[PDB]
Amino acid sequence: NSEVIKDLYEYLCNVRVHKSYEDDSGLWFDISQGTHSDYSIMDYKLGFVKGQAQVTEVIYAPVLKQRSTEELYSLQSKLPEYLFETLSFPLSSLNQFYNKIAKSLNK
Amino acid sequence: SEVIKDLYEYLCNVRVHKSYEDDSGLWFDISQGTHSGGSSDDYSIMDYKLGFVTEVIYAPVLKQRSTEELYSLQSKLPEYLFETLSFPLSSLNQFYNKIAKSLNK
Amino acid sequence: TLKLKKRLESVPELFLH
Amino acid sequence: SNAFGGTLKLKKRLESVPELFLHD
Repeated sequence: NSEVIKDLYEYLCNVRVHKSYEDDSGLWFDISQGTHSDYSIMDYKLGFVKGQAQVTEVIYAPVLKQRSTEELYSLQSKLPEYLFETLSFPLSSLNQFYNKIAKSLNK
Repeated sequence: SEVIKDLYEYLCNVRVHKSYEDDSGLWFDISQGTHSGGSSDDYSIMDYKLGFVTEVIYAPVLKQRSTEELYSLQSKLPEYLFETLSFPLSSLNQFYNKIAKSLNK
Repeated sequence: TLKLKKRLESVPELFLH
Repeated sequence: SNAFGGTLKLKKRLESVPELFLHD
């Protein structure tokens, strides 16, 4: 069931959670996101982590090792530079983030 | 499982509540919502089912929505999204996108 | 806050009929 | 072929270092 559901989410939203896991900092997701532009894909990690005061931060890291040479040149021409950096942002920015990846990959 | 759906909801403002089978086929209960707002901000929700018997069936879920809710939804979404539709599964993301944008009006 | 997760709690039989 | 409705491009993943061999 859960595999079918993940497949439906990909057909619906062009995003896939490859796996989730918890470590000593928080809850992590390995994700691929794509969009037609011919389909451009970005791999990244999202972590839901809490400091001592229990405020949730979303940690973003690009995962370039999943890309081909040409795809890396393509990304460099499409994505704003901060998407090649580790980022933190509140839960309230997650849909802004999703839309930013989707628009950047479509370029 | 549950946390995965939570992630997709945060990211995409959509939720697959349940999947189940019937004589007709395989079905999914779906809700899509307006993107996060403030305390005073509008929040609209569209409910629909997706069915599989490659073609997907889109069946909007409207009967338990108030008169005022349906009027508001019909002011934002195009008229065809209130009818049952059949289209290629490969086009489904286009309808996710259209619904998401429409709900943000 | 996951509004859609809690939506089904406000109308539990929404998809039943 | 890899999903119920056809082929999902995000489900196919590159193996970045398939020939890795950890040794001394």
